[PDB]
Amino acid sequence: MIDKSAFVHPTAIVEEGASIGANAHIGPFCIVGPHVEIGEGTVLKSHVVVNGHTKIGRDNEIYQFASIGEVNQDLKYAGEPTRVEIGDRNRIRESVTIHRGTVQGGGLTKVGSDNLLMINAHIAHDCTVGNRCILANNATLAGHVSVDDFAIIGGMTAVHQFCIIGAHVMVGGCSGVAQDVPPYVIAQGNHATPFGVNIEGLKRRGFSREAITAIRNAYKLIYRSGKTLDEVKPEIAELAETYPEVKAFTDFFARSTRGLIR
Amino acid sequence: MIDKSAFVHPTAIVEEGASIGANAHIGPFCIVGPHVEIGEGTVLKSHVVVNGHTKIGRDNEIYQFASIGEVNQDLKYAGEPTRVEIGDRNRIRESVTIHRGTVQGGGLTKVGSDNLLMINAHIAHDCTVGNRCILANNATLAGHVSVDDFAIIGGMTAVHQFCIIGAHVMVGGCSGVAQDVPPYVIAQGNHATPFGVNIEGLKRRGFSREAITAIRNAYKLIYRSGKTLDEVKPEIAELAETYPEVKAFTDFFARSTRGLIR
Amino acid sequence: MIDKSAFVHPTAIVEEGASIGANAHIGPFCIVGPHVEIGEGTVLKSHVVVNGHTKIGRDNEIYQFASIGEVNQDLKYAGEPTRVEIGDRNRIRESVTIHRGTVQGGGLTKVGSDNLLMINAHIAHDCTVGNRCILANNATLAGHVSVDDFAIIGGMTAVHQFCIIGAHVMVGGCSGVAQDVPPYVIAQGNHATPFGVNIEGLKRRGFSREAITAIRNAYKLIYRSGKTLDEVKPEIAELAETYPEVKAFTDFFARSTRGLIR
Amino acid sequence: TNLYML
Amino acid sequence: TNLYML
Amino acid sequence: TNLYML
Repeated sequence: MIDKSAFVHPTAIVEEGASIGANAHIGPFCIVGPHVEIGEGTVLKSHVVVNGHTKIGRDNEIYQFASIGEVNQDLKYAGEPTRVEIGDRNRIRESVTIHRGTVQGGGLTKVGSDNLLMINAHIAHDCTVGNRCILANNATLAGHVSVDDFAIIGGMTAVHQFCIIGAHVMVGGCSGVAQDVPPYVIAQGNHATPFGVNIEGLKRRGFSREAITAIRNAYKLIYRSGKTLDEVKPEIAELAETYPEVKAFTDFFARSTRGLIR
Repeated sequence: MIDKSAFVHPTAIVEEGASIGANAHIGPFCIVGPHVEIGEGTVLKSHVVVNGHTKIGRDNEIYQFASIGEVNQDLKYAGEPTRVEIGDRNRIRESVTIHRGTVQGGGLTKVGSDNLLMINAHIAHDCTVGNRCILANNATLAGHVSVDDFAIIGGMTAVHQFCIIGAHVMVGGCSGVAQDVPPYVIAQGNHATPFGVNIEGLKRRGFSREAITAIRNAYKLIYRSGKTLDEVKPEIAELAETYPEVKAFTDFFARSTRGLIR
Repeated sequence: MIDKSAFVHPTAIVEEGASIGANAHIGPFCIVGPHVEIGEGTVLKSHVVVNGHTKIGRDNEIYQFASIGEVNQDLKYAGEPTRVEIGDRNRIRESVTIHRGTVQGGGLTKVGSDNLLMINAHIAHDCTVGNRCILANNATLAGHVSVDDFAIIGGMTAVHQFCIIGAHVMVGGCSGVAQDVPPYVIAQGNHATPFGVNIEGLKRRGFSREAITAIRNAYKLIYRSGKTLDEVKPEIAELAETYPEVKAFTDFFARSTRGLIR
Repeated sequence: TNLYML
Repeated sequence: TNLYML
Repeated sequence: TNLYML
């Protein structure tokens, strides 16, 4: 159903069954599929295609030539009714593509809230993007990629399938990420390697002096101690008993499947 | 002429002279030029521009914001009636661009069948793409490039003008190809260098144990023997008398103009 | 006002207040904002969005899925009435994005004349592009970037915020520019480093033998003398008293804020 | 989406 | 546009 | 299309 306070441009095509929330705006030449839900205050500027089983939250700004909920590029995908979920207050820029999940990959592509997805950013099938992330121009996530809260993917950077980009990570522009990136790490290059803790990011996001020091100590245990990851895992958990921000490493290790960038 | 069984959306603009085949589907806000031929069962999802002297085969799926047959980016091009040919069962994804040929380059851009051209892949003037190829997101072919059968171009990879990508090649993502890539080779980097035979690709495509071994032996003659290409050409032809798959090297050498990646 | 000799497609939306010049052509499904001025003979092929306080000159060719004058991607931008200026005879290809300025950055994004902006080239807020430039496919300029006359930015190349690309520069494809590039220089890599003078470019643009030699001598003073830039600045100015083409280095040094690529 | 990163 | 080049 | 690869 289309809320009486929603605006639907006369040139837009909203298929019967679509749900458009209060004060939403569907701009000229937009196409909205019958299984789409558009939340309150969300704006589709113009020339936007939204289809598939897709739920979009509130106060999103979706710019021209974006494709949200489209059939993914997985050669195994065969038209199964997979899904996309997008949260609130995202800025989804020109030509961004967000594709639906695969049955084999869990059936869902998810994007959280307050993200900025710059021109031609790509979110493949079965990806999970958290909150307050930034994908810079042409940043490309392959299938099944996780981008955790506050992580930044630089311009023209690709992330290999199944890789996890930890919370508060900064991946430099013109990079290729082939393994998992622990939280709070700066990564750069092709293949991307670690270049210390994202100190400026942590400072700006209210992390204490003591928390940043403990995170640097955890980074040193992983990358500078010369010990294996298995030897270092209880050392990091021990450190986390005093500085809870260090628990993000433990949580990340349990999810990691591709090894760590080194 | 528009076949009586073709669907043309009322918002689509199909110019008089265009030929639309049986059970084809021209989606909303598509533009089809007067010199375009769209084969039986081909679908233009929405917001697709097809123009120029362009022939598209059967059962193609062309996604929103794609531009097929458009004026090329060659500064020497001056509006001459050059062409595009696209075969059957291709999946041409969002924002892909396929440009018409140049008179100087032979007048034709050609794409075969069963290809997957991922988001924002670019096929410049006078390119020739074979069958069962994959161009990953943002893969960019400069003018006069050849991409032979089953070749894979990774994400964000550029191929320099006039270069040939041999059959069954795999070019890694985030690469720059500046010279010719012999068939069956893995290439990666900027400028791309060879990293052995694409064994997994050959296995998956039904090549015998004996054929893969002979191809590896031919690779060793080119890259590990320490001999010049001229010394090695009769050695490869000799090997091909027993293993016909090795003839692909001989055929490639005759077409090669940029030297080999090394 | 819309000139009586301008063509406005019946599906195009030109908002009251827009100014469309004599013999201009607004193609199907284009959107033209109320603060836009389109000069005489300029063509918007189809599916073009032009908005913001934007002035476009004469005989421009703007291709489908381009976005000109749109809200920039600066997180500090808040809807202030900033501007875009585009000169004459530019070829602005499919999916190019040109964003409006920021108050903090000077309020203006400017593009000169006779440029070629290839598919998906990006001109961020507060950029200044001169005349006769080329931005190849996916070339991306971050905020506040200057691209001086005749400069060429290769395919998939990114230019870091505030950087200056000097006149007659050639930046190789698949590069990352993190510092200022002096005029007449070839730059390549990530981060881009200098690889001599753009001799072929200078030859083709009518520079004399004596001018090219003096420019090479100035290049040697900066990069091969082993002296600091401060020691070399009066040496370059001295050289410019005889060969006026060398003055471009002096003018560039006064504008440079990011240091030089080395 | 497979970016074929090696 | 911030491309986060380091 | 010239990608200006050197």
